[PDB]
Amino acid sequence: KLGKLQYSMDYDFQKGELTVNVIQAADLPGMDMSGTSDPYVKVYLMPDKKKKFETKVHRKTLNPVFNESFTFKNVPYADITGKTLIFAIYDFDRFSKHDQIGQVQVPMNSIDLGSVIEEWRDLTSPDN
Repeated sequence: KLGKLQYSMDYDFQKGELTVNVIQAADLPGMDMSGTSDPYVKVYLMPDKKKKFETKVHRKTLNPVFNESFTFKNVPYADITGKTLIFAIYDFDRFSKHDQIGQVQVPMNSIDLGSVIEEWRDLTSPDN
């Protein structure tokens, strides 16, 4: 039970731009020994991790409301179809490598890019 992420997506064919709205997460686990987390979301398209976005860090909350919008530029249709959108949720730490809470993967060929997509998705297990 890793929590849930709510997001929306809007693809503009004329401009070759993908807008991703990271809305909120709910029911995240407390990562440290006192049961708290400092979550933020990293968003990037794979295979090309040359452009990544990261939300602000929300201190000490398991139900952060991010309300942040990011726009991937220079993604014409021919290039975007083979990519996968990754939402990676991390627990911020001042001193050491940040632990990943979980992730959401959205293959771009598995959705309708002609509609505004808004949905909740369960987090799946982190890498490692």
